[PDB]
Amino acid sequence: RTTDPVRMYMREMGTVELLTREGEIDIAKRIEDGINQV
Amino acid sequence: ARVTVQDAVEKIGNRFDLVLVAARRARQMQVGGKDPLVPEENDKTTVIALREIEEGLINNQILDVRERQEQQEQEAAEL
Amino acid sequence: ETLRVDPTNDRLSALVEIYRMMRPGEPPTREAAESLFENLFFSEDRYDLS
Amino acid sequence: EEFDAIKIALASPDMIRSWSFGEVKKPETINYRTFKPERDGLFCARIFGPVKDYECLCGKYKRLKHRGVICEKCGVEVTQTKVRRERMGHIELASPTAHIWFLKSLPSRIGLLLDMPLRDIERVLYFESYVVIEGGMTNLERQQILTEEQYLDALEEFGDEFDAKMGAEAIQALLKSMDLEQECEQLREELNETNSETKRKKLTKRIKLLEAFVQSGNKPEWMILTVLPVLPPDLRPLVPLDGGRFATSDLNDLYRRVINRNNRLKRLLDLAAPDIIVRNEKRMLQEAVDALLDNGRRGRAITGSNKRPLKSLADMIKGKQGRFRQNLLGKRVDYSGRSVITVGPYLRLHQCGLPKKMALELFKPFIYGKLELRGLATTIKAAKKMVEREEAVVWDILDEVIREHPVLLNRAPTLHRLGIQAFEPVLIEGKAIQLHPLVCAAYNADFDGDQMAVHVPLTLEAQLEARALMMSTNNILSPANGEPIIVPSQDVVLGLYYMTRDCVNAKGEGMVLTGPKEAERLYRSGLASLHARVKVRITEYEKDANGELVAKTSLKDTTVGRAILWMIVPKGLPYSIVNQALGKKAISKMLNTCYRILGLKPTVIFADQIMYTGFAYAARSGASVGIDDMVIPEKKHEIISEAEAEVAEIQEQFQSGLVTAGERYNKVIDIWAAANDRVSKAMMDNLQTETVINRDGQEEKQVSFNSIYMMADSGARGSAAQIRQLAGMRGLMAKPDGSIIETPITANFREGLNVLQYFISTHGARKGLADTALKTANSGYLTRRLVDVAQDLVVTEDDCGTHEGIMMTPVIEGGDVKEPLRDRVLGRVTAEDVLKPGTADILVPRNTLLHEQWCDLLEENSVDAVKVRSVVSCDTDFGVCAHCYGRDLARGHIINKGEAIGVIAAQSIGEPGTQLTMSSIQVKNKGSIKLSNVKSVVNSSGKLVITSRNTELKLIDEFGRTKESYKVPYGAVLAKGDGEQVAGGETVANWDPHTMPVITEVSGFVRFTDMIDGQTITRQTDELTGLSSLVVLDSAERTAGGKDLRPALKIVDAQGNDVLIPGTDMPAQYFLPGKAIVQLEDGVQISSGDTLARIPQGLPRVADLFEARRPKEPAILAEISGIVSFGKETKGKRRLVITPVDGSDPYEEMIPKWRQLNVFEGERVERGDVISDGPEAPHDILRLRGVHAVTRYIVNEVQDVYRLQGVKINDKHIEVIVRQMLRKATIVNAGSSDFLEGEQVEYSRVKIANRELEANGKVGATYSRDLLGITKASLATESFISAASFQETTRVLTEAAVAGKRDELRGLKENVIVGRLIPAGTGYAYHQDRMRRRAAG
Ligand SMILES: [Mg+2]
Ligand SMILES: [Zn+2]
Ligand SMILES: [Zn+2]
Repeated sequence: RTTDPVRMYMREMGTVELLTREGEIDIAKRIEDGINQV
Repeated sequence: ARVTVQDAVEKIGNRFDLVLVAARRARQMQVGGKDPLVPEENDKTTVIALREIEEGLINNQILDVRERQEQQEQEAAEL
Repeated sequence: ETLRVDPTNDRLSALVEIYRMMRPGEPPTREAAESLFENLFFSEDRYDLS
Repeated sequence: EEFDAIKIALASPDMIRSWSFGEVKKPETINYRTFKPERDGLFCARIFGPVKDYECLCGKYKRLKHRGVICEKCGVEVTQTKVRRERMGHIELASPTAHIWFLKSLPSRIGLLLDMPLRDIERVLYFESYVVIEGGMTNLERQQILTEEQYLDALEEFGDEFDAKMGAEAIQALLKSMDLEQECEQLREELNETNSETKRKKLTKRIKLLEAFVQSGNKPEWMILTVLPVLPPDLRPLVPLDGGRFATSDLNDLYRRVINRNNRLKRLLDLAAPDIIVRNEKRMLQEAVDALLDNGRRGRAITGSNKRPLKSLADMIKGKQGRFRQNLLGKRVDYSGRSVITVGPYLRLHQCGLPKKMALELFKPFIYGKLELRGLATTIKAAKKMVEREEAVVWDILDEVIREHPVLLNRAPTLHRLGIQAFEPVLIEGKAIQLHPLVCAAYNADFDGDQMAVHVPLTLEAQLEARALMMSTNNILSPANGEPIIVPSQDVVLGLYYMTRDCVNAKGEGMVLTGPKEAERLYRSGLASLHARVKVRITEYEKDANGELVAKTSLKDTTVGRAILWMIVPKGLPYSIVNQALGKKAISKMLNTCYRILGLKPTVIFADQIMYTGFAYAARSGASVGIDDMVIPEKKHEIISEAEAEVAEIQEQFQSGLVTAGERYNKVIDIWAAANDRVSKAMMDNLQTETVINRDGQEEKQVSFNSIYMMADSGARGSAAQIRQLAGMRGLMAKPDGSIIETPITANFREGLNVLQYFISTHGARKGLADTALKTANSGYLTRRLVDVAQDLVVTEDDCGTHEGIMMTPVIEGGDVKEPLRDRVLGRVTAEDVLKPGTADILVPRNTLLHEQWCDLLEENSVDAVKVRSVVSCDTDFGVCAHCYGRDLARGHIINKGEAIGVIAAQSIGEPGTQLTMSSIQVKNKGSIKLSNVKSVVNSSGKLVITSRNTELKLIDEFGRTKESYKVPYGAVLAKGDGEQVAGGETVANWDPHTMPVITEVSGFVRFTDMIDGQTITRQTDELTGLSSLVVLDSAERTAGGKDLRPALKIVDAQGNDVLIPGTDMPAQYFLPGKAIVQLEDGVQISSGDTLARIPQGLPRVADLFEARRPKEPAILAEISGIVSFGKETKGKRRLVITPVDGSDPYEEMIPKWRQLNVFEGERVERGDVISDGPEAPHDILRLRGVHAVTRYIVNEVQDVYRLQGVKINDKHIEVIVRQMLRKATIVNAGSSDFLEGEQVEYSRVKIANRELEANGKVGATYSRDLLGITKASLATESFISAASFQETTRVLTEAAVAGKRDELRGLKENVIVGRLIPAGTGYAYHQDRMRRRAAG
């Protein structure tokens, strides 16, 4: 019966992880490309 | 009289009404400035008010009659 | 009596549920409960008798 | 200003828009240096108000050239100020968060309504799970949760045709959806389908909430917050100090907190975030909201660097701390003072010592008006100057004021109305207040470091109320009892005792007088003894005639002191009262006679002189007390050595191994206590009457010369116990364990302790002192609750015209009289015409003032019971008649209307309780015997044995009014009968105090039937003799083959019949339980009255008594008359096949038959008949019995708890609260309103006094009658403010607001805190004038 939203939010963000080194720059590419097409 | 409140009550019957009538009569005389009917004997207004009550001279009814009559004569004097 | 009443077949599950009751939620990993227990009563840092 | 009534309601959002003056927009408040209210911050004058008169901030607009000209630059007003305590700003919210009091508290009020679990809603509103707003398709359902991942399933399946979200948006919508009426008629309907209990109450509950929102017009969505108020600064201020140092309130933080979060809400909401962060943010927001309403409710509280929580809004209302108990009902006061205190021995009643500066500064504007009047000080600056100049005139002027100007005396703790008083001033050249010492007895006060405070009656009304009401001449007795409270305390008593005293010894014996004047001359010449019986004449007076004195005169041989003393006495009395040594009880009753006979003022002035002369002739009397006045007998060492060589006897006995410790323990303490008693007796005989002084004879002995006994005999101080401690052993001692020590004390303080003796003396001393340090808390607590109950109650009427009430009978029981019915009656008033043992000699026409002539007139009569119009039998709506009360005691006449009452019993009862926590029957003398409600029998002895447990014994006198009364067990053995006479001192009864007889009134054969060894029973034949019978085991030990089979050895004849109960066809055989073991076998026969078998063996109390506290262990009773058999076989509890004569059998209830039964498996009871054994509960009594029985039980109980301690209060007081516990009765039938619901029995009686009148033969309903615990009885109130003041406040307030309720200020508490006058007493007349105005429009 943990009401502390510390536990909630840290759980809810521990959900996700990180990726690196080209998915990063792939996202950059995607961003800038859609931007160039706007 | 001063220290004891006995026959003033035996006249009326209830302490509450006695201090009501007293504190009316002696505001007519504290601030207004009308006349006594019992002698003075060098006491504050309280004792003499209680004295006027004892011998059957001041009452709620009697104050009512006196102020009624006087105010009615003043209403007549207006016109 | 208590043993039968005790459902942790293994030490490992015991670690899990210790961690769980103490840290209610579901993040489990091992070193968490391991170091936890070890720091309770077996580290100089957080415990001393006089 | 004047307003009629109050009201609560639900503030709409636009209601707040209406209330507010501007919206707030930033967390800032001021500059660092220009300590200035900032715009749009906290203290923005533009919205809340200005500091100074007509000064915009930049000074643009000024001095009324520009009057109503808001300075456009700073946007600041010009006009007048003093609204930084009035104006509330506001804030508009982004999104809705919820209120909490309508959420978190018990029954939830919000989801309570929705028929939904809380935790579900938490999962919604901690933003964890979605949930059906509305199933667009009924594929799914409203009030149905979807996890945010299963929601995906529901979603990608359909996407479109469902409504399901997570937040107040999801929920206000729901409220905004749901229609009330249909739901209401539906629950009304399908209740009648299935109106089982929990179901029915739940349906009723929801229908109530429904129709409440209907008819209120209050609304469900208003739970939730979209605009929020903001308070004026001056309730939440910030100030500096002389050091330049600043100081704030908690709340300015919390307001500030939210701002930034809402800013970071909206700031983010410009910026298109993932929902997760939004959820987090909203959590922060509504968390802050909770923190405002309650820091520490939902969870771990919130602090600054204090490390301590921040004070809630709620905390301002709370505990004592809020307005109620700190700042509103108790108050600081101007024109009051205090000082250390002392005595005026010389003084009279109305007088009081007064250090003069006190009155000086306290009577200043009198003097300033007076100096302007004289014009010495023409105006007031010079008046104060001249004050500093210390002119004699001032003091004359000061005296000239002070005459006849009464004043108020104040000590704390104030436990009853007499603990403060009203005197007349007297001035003195000291700084210690002198007073009339006796009234310490009233104040429980003493000149050992006490001090007191003082107040002024400025206004004439107060002046005269003082002079008339708590003038002491108007207050001499208790209202608790007819007790003179000005008992001459300690010294006057003793000097007088010494005076009225009859030696033979001194001189001047056998001469004669004219009168006490020459007695003075004669003794004072030095001829005589003031204590010596010698002849004189007296001339005493009596008002035998029409209140008219009747003179006479004759002689007496009396002591000289008494002759002298007659001179004081006012001429209406005999000599007989003054004819003795006058213990202080004699003084009590003596002054009693004085006002009994003459009245007040003689007794008053008499008493003053008695005080005076006591001082005089006691200071003459000569007195001291010393080492040799303390005296030891010689017959102590030998009793000591004797019992010392006997404790050693039993010591060596235990050494041999004979006796136990507990045997040894009890007997050793017995012999030591006996030795103590013998020592006490020796010293008493050796000090009381030891002195041998000759006087015209060989030797003569009289009142002692030890100096110690008559200290106790006077009643001044002390008693035999303390004196024993000084002289003999001072009883035994205990460690705080509660155990008892073995070796008692030998030395005394004349001889000197051991190390160990004092070491041990330590303990219980510390213990009982700790107890003395804490019983006051419970005392104040309880008495506070008592007043908390009965505030409503005042007399209203002369006569309620009501029908009879209580009966009075004396309480003598078990001994001699304990309450004379004389003493019960006096000042009450009859219920009824009342005749004499001379029959039909009525003397009341249903009601007279039962003064002591009537009581004497009775006490003549052998009458022993009478009825009285009861406060309960009074029927005045919202008050009482004075008749059902009768007399005010310390008045000493009939109670007049208007004085409130419940407070009176409270002071009566609470005050003393501080002091309060700390076989055979043998006839005594001869007398008539009175036993009834009886079945019994000529036993096999020929004497008498009960066969109906109801009965008990009394010794009635030869007349007919009782002497003694003692319980008598069922079937116990007697040596006597009823309606006989017996000699005194005669064991009439006997029984085995272990046995509960299984006696057979029948005469019939025994045969082993219905019972077989090791099925229902065991067979245990007595190894020693040989005779036995089939031996019944307990519930458990027998075997299960006949454990469901009731064992019963059966009474037969030579044929085999059932010997039926004598007089009724009912068979006679015994379904024998455990321990009902029979001794004689099959074929045997018993007698009438023959055991087949035997059956071998304070403060919190009263706190529970009044609390409506309730046991766990009932001596359970017969619900209904008629026969009974037993029931189901113990699935935790046996049940009980009841069977009325003409009623209906099926009632039967779980019984722990582990505990003993009264009636057996084939035995009949009447209703109102105990079935098990133990204590019992009050609610059982009401639920079954009448009332008189009930109230009578409890009053007897608790009065005994008092009187135990030697405690004295009239019963009337205790009647009173009863009717205040009884303000609610649950309904039986229906047709007027809802079915069963508890409601004002008063208003029940109203509606039936309209409706079941020919309005209807009947539409409405009959009704039960109920009872409530006292605190919750207090809560259950029409008003809420008295309910709101003290306890469980928040909840009451919410429940009050939901229906938009209101109040009318009828209880005094209500009218106090607003500053109005009382609805009673003095303001009775005024407030009834106002009442008829409300009647007259
Ligand atoms: Mg004291
Ligand atoms: Zn300006
Ligand atoms: Zn009545």
